Amino acid sequence: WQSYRTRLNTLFARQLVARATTGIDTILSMETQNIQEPQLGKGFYATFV
Amino acid sequence: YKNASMQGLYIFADMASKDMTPEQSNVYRDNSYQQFDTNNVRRVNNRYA
Repeated sequence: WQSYRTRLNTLFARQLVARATTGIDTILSMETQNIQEPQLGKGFYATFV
Repeated sequence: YKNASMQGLYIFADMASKDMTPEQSNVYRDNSYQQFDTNNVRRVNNRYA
């Protein structure tokens, strides 16, 4: 609505199921939380320090 | 088993694995032998520290 955009869906629910299937430590680890989603629209990522 | 070729992998709590590089598989080989089975015997393995 402005420069603000937000994500309405997830494309990796299947991966989460697949990981829960093999144990608690898979689903709750850090790698799980790094499953990536595509960027929402024209734009880019940048790092600010 | 002294200077034998061995294969192996690491299995992590996250049910995923990495191959052992031979440089390391040789270390476990040297430190843990006498746990390996031979013909006509069966050995009880133990933890590796």
